[PDB]
Amino acid sequence: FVSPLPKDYVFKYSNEKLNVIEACFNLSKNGTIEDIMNNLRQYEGSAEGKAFAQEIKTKLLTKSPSSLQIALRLVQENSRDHIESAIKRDLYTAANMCMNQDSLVEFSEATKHKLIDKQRVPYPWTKKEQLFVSQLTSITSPKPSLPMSLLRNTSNVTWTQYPYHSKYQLPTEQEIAAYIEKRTNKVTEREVLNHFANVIPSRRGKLGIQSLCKIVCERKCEE
Amino acid sequence: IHVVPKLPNSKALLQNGVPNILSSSGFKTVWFDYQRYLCDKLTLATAGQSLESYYPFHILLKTAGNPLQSNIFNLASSIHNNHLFVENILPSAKTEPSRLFLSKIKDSFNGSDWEVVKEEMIYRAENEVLGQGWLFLVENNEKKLFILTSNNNGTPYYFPRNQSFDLNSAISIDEFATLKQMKELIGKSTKLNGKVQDWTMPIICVNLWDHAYLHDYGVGNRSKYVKNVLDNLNWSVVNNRIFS
Amino acid sequence: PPVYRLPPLPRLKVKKPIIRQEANKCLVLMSNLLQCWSSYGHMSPKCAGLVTELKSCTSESALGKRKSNINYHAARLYDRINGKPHD
Amino acid sequence: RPKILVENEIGDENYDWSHMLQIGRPLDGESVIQRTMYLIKTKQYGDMVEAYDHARYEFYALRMQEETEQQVALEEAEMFGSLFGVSAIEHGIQKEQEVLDVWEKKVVEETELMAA
Amino acid sequence: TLAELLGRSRIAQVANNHKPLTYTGKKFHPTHQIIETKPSTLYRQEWGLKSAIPSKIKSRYLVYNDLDTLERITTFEPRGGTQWNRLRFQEMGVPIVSNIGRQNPFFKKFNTEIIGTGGLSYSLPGKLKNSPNGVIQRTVVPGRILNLAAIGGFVADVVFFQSPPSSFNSMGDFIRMKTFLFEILEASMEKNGSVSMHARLLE
Amino acid sequence: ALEHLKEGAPLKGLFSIEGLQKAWFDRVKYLDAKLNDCTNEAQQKPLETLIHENSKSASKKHIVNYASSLYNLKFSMSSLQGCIRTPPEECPRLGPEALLQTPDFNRTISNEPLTTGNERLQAALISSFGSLMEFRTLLINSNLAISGDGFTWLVARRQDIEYDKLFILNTYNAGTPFNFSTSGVMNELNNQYTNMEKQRAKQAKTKFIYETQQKGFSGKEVSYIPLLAIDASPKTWLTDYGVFGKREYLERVWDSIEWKIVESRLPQRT
Amino acid sequence: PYPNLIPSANDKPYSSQELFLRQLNHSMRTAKLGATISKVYYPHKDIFYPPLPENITVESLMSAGVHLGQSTSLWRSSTQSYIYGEYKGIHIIDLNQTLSYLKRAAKVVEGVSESGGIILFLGTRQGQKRGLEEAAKKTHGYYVSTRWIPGTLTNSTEISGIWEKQEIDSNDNPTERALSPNETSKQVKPDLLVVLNPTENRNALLEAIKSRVPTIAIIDTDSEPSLVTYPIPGNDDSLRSVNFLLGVLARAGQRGLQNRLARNNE
Ligand SMILES: [Mg+2]
Repeated sequence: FVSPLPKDYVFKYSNEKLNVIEACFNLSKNGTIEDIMNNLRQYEGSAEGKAFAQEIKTKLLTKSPSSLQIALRLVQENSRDHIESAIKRDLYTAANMCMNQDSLVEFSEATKHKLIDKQRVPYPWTKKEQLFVSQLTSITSPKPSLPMSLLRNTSNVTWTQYPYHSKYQLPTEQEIAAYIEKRTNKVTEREVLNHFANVIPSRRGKLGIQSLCKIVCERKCEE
Repeated sequence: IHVVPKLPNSKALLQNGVPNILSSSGFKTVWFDYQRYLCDKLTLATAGQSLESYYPFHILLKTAGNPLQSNIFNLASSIHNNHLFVENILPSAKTEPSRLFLSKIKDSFNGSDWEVVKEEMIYRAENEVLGQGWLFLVENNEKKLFILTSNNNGTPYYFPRNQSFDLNSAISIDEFATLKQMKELIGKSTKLNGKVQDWTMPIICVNLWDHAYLHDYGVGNRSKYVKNVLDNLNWSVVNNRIFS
Repeated sequence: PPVYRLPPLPRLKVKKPIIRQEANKCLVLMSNLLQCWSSYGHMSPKCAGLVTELKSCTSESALGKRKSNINYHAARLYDRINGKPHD
Repeated sequence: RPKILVENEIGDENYDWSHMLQIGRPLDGESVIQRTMYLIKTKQYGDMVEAYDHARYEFYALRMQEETEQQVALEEAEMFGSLFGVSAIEHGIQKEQEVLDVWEKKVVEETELMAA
Repeated sequence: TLAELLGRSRIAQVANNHKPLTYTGKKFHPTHQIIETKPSTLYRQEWGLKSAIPSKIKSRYLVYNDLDTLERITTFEPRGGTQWNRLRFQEMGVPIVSNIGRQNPFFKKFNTEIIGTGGLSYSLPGKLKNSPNGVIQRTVVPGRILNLAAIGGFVADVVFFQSPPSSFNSMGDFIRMKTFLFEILEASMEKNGSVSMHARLLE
Repeated sequence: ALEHLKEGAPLKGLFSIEGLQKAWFDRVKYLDAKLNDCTNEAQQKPLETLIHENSKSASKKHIVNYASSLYNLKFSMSSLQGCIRTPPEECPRLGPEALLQTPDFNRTISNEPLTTGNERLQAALISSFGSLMEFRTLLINSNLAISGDGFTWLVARRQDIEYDKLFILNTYNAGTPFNFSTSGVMNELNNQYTNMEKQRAKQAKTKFIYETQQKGFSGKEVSYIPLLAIDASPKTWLTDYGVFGKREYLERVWDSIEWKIVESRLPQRT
Repeated sequence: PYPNLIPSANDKPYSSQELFLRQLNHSMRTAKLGATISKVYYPHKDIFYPPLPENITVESLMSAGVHLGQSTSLWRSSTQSYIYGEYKGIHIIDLNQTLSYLKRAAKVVEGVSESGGIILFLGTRQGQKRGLEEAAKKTHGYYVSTRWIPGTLTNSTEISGIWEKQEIDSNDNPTERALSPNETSKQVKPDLLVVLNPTENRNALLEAIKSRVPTIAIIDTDSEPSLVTYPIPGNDDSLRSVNFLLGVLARAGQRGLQNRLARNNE
């Protein structure tokens, strides 16, 4: 039941913009929102890409710092760990946000400003500083004060990565890179496209897969 | 829809033009704009007709005999002739003229030199065509070559549309007799369309329209331009379009 | 106008197809001669060439020279040309 | 004016009906109608009839220009010693002639039949 | 949507009519849209219609009424003579002008009547036509006399200085065989859409 | 030669400081020099008279052609004047989109003779062409069609110097607008050819056809008094307007015609 | 090349053959010169360069003429779900539906080709033969243009008795060993019957369902869609629309064949 994309279709995220995102948002073990902002500030390359980076820095500034930091803290941990534990962690941090003991996540007021009161104008914020790592952990972790538990499924199963997503969507850059490496141990773009668009039985008739592969090749590999 | 073909080293051409004969602007005027314009006109003429599918040369050959739809013929003729001219010009895609070609020339022009032949061609160009036109060095079913001038969009291929001399001005007795003979030959053809057989092939087309020279050489100096073109042309291409 | 649709038939065919060939030349000449002899008495020389022409025609045999595929087409195209509803 | 109905890629086209003369499409009543529809959409002419008239008037000028082009091209050809073996009217006459010849022999035979 | 595409598309563009393909009455202008193929498309029997068209048809042009009928055949006739009449008229180059003192309709609820000419001529009357021999004053056209004269796909009224007996009376009702030259004076167009030409017999 | 144009400052309407020179001053020089090279005489005299003298002659052909070229250009330029529109040096050159633009000649009308007197001329034009707009369309479209070296001519049918009816004709490379000088040359050549053949019907029929084409409604021959010329050659308009701006150029020319001169040229009617 | 060409003397003009060769050379090098013609339909190009099932759109189907159903008066109401509306006294086939069914059909064609099944392309109409043969060539498959003798599958031993059978690798190499007379006489049934005019050969369809063979058909607005396993709604009368669908199917089967060959090589 799919259909091809129109002939005027252009992939919104250009190559230079993707490259600058890669440069900025990739972080080490102890990365921060502040570090990201610094990276954005000091990026150098294409003029359009620089303008984009500036724009995204501006919109980060506009948004709340504490929430962004919390999200940053969550995401690395979630990437490391398995689904159920990640869900539990998310639930715990939501609970903490709801019942802020330390008073360091101005959430309910911000929601009122936005959802209840008025759509226009951003919230001014009343808390802007670099939270400590221990504090961040406490924010996104449980305690014996309140009992917490997810509702039991029929299939009470736990896994580190999705069992059925990878087959039935467009193939990640990482998978393409792995394939290229395997091929190496000549290689060319057309051959790669054929492999992805014909050989793989789950991804034979994927819609914009060849274009994606071409974009990936443009971005990463060289002649 | 008819669109202009991608020339080899196009970006380089755009930057420079052609080393000796045509400037960056002058080359744009003759090709990157004028050729495009011609193609657009041809498309407009032949959008919904059966002619849309055919190439310019094949369109011209189809159209040649028809008195009406002469506009289509003219456009098609121009497009083909202009691209032949550009092909002749191009630096690459140093090459000398072929030995076979030289031997053929010698056979044709009473054992004269190639420089002499060039000089005769430029003289013909100067004298024959007033206003616009084309200057071909052609080869016919008799293996000898000859010089063929055309007055605006006259094709070297099909002799009834050679468009070789202007009856707007006064003409000679010999020319008139030749015309009469041609007409007779045409009448002798005996087909429903009424189209004779002809096997004339162009070897060196030159563009005597103002779209080539006028920017660089001014309103005069068309002869000089023609000479320059003759001096610096793609010889490999010429050699390729010579042997049977 | 009033259209007339037939029912489903076993086989559309004309019982006898007429070719409609031209009438014989010799017969025509004979008729002309007869007409001439009605006038001008029995055998006057006004019809001198006509009799000769008739003789020339009817020298080898009494007549000089000696089918339309319409059924094959009807038979071919009946099933198409029907307005017979689907199966 | 003959019409080719065998479609070229319907997806490939991209006509701005700001004007009539599109590239892949020829000049015809269709183009007029498309122009009328465009006018209606844009509300330059709120009324449909007025938009139609406007489109018709745009078409007419283009047609006149086309007509002039061909005639002048023919004139040019005549001037510069081009030779057309069979003109359209001459062709038509020739076509008529064969039919007439066919008729004549048949008609004579029919008259002979009638006589006898 | 699909519906929009259908409305745009080349079969929707052909305006429908159920006029007779065989009309033995008076034909003053084209009845049906002429439809051509390319040679390639003809070779594989494709005309851009509902069905394939019979391989018996070798002409590139045709006329039709129904894409498909109850008889399981497209109602068509393989002929496009009307284009040739128009082309002949163009060749003749006699510009149609309204003999009544009126403005040219192409310059400046619905009127179904024919707007000026039906589009056989968008030529304007003021031009001359030069040639090698000179400026053509009198338009020379070959035609056939019927009894009126058939002149390049149009019947035309005729006039002359003296009625020539040698050509006429030698073959009284076989005048159609011999082609005579004509000088076309002018072409008027009446309300019914008939082109009323007027010629003059040359000898 | 002309007064209204000069080398330093061209017309504000049509041409530019360099483009005008390319169109006119250089061309004229080229032609005159060529004419001098051909003929030992340096006396200009009239051009028309020279053409009449040397017409119907293959030996004296080139000179005639050069005279025609010179005369036609001069005739074109005499008609022209200044304009309201901006110079092409300021404006941008038209691209491939110019081809697809609908012309406004059918609907719009501008710069008529009536606005600067010239009433009788306008009436004559109307009589000839039905209307002013119709005339304009006939003129401009014809000029566009020429596509090459040529000239569009508004003319008057000479039968005091009386005239019958106004007309318009195109003429190419170095063709004269006067019919009488070249009328029946082809027929004469045909006759000569027939004589030569005899020395060594269909031909008679062709001759008869030629004769009837040539001869008018009454008089032995016909001639045309030119009132307006408009050049069609790339030489003029390629410099300013580029390839695609021929129509624009023609429009500009039309806007900037001095109709008083045309009216003066127009003789009395019968 | 051209070993028997007797070339004319240098003093003499070109011979007829020599002239023809010169013309051919000109055509190859410099005839298709002046311009290039983008966006135009060549009939042959649909047979030799059909698009993949993915890249087909509704617009392409409409251009092909697949949307044009039989007629308003020749309506099998069994086919009601497939039809979009009526226009010009003709039912018009819903083309999104057509697309989805075509894709489904294309996938099954690919699958049987991959498995190494015998695909059989049946097309009794006049112009269909050449394109049918091309499709059959594309996948290592079979076709029928000259009429289907009733009982090729049901009564196989009588009809298809005296024709040569073969052996085949995991690749498509003849591996020419002698087939035993017992080994030869067994029926060789198709694993996909694909018809271009199911309304004209009901019989073939009936034997397929008796003989237990899945079948694909271009169901027009007068055809029974229940008579086949995988109906593609569309215009079976026009030659070019059929070719387009058929060519697509061939391409799908070709792909599957290529994949099978690749996995054999592996
Ligand atoms: Mg059917």
